[PDB]
Amino acid sequence: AQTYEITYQNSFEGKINPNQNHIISITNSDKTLLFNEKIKNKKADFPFEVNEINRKNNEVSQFAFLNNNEIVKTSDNTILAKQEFKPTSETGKILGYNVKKAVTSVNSNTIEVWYTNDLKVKGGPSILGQDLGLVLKTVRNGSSVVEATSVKKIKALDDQSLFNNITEKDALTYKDMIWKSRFITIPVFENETINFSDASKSDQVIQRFGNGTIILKKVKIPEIKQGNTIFVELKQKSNGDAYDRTGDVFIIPQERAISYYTGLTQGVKSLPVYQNGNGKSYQGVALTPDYLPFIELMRFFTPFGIGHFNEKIQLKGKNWHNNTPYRQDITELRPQLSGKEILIGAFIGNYDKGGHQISLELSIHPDQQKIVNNNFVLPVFNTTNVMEMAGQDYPTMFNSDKGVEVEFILTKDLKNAQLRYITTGHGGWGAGDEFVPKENSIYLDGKLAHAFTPWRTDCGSYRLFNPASGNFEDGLSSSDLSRSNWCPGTITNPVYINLGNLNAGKHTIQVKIPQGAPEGSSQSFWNVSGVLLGQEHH
Repeated sequence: AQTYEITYQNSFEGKINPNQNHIISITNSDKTLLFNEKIKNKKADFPFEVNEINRKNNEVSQFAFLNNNEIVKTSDNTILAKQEFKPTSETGKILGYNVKKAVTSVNSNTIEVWYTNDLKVKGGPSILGQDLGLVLKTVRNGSSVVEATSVKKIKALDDQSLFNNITEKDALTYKDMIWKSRFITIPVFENETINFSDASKSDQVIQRFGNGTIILKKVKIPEIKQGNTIFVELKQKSNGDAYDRTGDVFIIPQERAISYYTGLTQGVKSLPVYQNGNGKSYQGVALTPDYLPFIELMRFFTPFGIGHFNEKIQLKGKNWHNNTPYRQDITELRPQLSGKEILIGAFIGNYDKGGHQISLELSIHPDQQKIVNNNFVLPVFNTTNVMEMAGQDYPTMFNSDKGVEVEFILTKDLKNAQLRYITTGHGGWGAGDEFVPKENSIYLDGKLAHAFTPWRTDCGSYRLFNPASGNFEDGLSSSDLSRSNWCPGTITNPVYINLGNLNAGKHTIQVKIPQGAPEGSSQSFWNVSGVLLGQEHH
């Protein structure tokens, strides 16, 4: 068995790549090995794959190198048989050897494969056409070319030096484990129930507040560098609660003397009282010289009892989904997260013993994006009462004209400042602010900065997420109705309001909303948060 070594070269419409990692195919009548220069000279960055074909039984074995210790593999002897090739009369020479063209289609792609049977060994730059013979050239869609440069004779196929802990996996797991190695994942919660119960108590790992309605954890986040992206994935499913609850994944900033955590532990008494002149008072809503309101990573809304009520509520031609996914890009929040031992939590406003069930993850990805370039993060206000079942009043402050006014002070100048603004209107009846548009007005240093009327008109698209949605006499379901900037089973996007450049010193910011009057004991209220972003100087 003469062992041969074939080096390949990648072209794209003529453009030969300069510093390309040449594909290499070592091969003989028994085995064949597919890899490349960097993998050969141990210069390859993890993760990286290597293929081997045993010609005695066409068993294609893929080996994935995840890190310095662990390798995983998956085998299959049915790959080469499943490759359908149409033959053609076209022939020629590549590096002296006689070749024959053959054609195939992989998912609407036309692949031409030029192979030689001269050396009575098989090989190629990819899995494609391995059974035909020794593939010296492949052409994908006419444009992408992978042609062989040289074909040398070598001593022996020896892959022992390449390996010296292999674990055999199935195909799906093999692909998955490679994927998970490309980025950083930060588990937070897994199948944790969010409740309303007297029996709901905290434990060594997780802290629970508001009768199980609030979940909380201390997690360590690595130093994440400028350029990388960040996401927050949350999966949700009902465990008894049939209702249309307002959820919120949040973060407590303990940068100053008081924090929202002080509120959770010692009660809402310890939080600063905000007063509007409207007669009521509110807790932990605004920033003070030595207090910061919590930051909302992702404000979301549960559908009407997904999962739990699927078998119970049966409507013709409606296959309910099993759970609700949510992820939001939170790259803008890098500075508060990076290299931090931050307190993450989850809230779902709830009055049920069974309640909901949650699975929360963060993910950091190695990008070099230069679109979101903010250096600074400052939580200014947050009216949403996560402590709904813990003393905190509902945000009914917009009743008055002053609304939410916040004096804050910047120590350094701030470029391309903007406000991360999340808004949702509430009041669950026809004349309530859940179903009535109201113009939100944001003022900066007294001048009107931005005014818009938040209103979503697409809630009907998420019907199959809401099995327990109340059906009305007019033919509509509750989950179909247009609302003040939220739908059941979906995230509400922050609006990024441009504030231009801000000088150091005192700055005031104000939010005014024409809040609707209460009907019975029912009140209209506005869950509203604001976070200041920008690029510091000096």
